[PDB]
Amino acid sequence: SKPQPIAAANWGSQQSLSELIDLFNSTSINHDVQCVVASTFVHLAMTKERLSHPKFVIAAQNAGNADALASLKDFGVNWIVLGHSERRAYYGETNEIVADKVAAAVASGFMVIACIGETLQERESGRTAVVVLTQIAAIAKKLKKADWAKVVIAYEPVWAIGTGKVATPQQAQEAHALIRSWVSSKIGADVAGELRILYGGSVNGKNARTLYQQRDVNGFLVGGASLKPEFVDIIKATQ
Repeated sequence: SKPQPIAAANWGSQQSLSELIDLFNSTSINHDVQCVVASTFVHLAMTKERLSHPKFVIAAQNAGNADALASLKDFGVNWIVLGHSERRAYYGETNEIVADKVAAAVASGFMVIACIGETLQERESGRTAVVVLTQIAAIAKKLKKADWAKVVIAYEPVWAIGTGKVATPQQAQEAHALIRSWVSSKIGADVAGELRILYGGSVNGKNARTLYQQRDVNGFLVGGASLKPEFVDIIKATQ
């Protein structure tokens, strides 16, 4: 069966966010699911002061240095989201760097959402499987078996990010499927079966269910629509 799903909001005005948090807080969630609200640093005091929902957690984005990591810890932040797939694509950030990162946070005890995926160009040239595998491997290279307990994987192809071009459930299932097998084989079928692999890129409340019905999809990583109330529709889709 599927491990516990995750629905992450990947973060406007304080006002607007507050109305969201109000909305969230008021929501009834009748299932085991873990909600997360990733945001820039600056919004941490607030979200943390307002978010009340038992099923929700807060997390930061892209936290690096040993120091950052310490204060987040010392601020009550326990989760992180590393948007590698985008950094790689726009700025040419290496797979080596996100790996030291995961490694480092994992060691500090954070829960880590690592974002991986391919560019339009790789997608076209049939370079997907390679690119992706290569990304997960670099990561793998720095973790001990037990470290996987704190790791979440987010399949987020550059091309579906803020485009409105959402992978089909097929494409999604396929990459999710590909990542899982690599883990299974190279790490363990235990690790694998308990791994959460989330889909990210143009997810919406209209499209979410079908993506979730897919066998290797365990939830979503939500940008845009996580700023609308429709995000709730997406939380509910995780059943």
